[PDB]
Amino acid sequence: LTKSTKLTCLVTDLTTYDSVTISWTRQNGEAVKTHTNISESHPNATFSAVGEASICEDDWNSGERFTCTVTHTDLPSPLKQTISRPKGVALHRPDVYLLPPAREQLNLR
Amino acid sequence: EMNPNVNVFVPPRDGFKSKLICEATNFTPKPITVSWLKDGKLVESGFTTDPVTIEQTYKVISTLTISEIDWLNLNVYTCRVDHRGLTFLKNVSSTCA
Amino acid sequence: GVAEMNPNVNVFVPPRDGFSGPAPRKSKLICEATNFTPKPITVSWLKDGKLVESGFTTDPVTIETPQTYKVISTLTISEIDWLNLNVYTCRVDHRGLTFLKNVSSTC
Repeated sequence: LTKSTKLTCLVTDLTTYDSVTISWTRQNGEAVKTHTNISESHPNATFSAVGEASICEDDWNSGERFTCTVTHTDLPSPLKQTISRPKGVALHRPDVYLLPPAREQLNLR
Repeated sequence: EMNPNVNVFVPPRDGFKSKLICEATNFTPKPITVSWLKDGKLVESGFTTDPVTIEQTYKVISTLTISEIDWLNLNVYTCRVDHRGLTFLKNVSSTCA
Repeated sequence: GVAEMNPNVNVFVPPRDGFSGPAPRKSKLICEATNFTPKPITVSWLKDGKLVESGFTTDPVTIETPQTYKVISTLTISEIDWLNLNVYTCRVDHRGLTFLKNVSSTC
């Protein structure tokens, strides 16, 4: 719809610190382009960070393994989050049904 | 001829950029070479070596400039000391990271 | 016989594997002040509120546009004291101003 096939990993409830960078690594370990538009802290004393990257349409449909690594001071071990399209699934045509409200609901006006 | 001791200091656990200090003590003769490594890669800039002072024993200190984010990202820093044809490598990391 | 700046206090501590030698193992603590003026400065070490009067060596102040100076101090510490969650504080006195920095092994 928008030709904006980007993927991001969001971190919440972490401490409101600085010097945070989110780098995306593929299955071969090669690096990708960086990102911009770093968000700010929230009034609830919770930091928010977003890591943006640009991938190709063919790469996503090829089932490549993409991993997002978090670099936070509190966590001693950088967690790994794997995002990939599950291949081998069939395609079905969605059926859209519209249910009008019942006559028992249009009583209180 | 005594092998120099290799010690690397780390920033405090509860916060401080920062600097890395590698100290070689109780070595002879006075001339000595000290370098720095980053994840097994040679460092080309960002490090300085102070003049060797007299503590007969000598003392040499080196300073490496590092960033706050890279230090806690589990990067490998190794201090290389060459003395009398021998090379010493010490690997350090953050205890809390 | 141009500017005056407050001293900066930085404390260096050994890592988890920074202890060696015969038991009990010992290490060193480094407290350094940089970009401070005027030159005179007082360096003292505090251990759980107790002043340390031995086992410390402070290097002479050396020169690193406002004039700048640097000072390096080394204090010998024991592994047993470090494992007891003892807090080490570097005391800096500069032109009547006192700056204290607290470090510990706790994360």
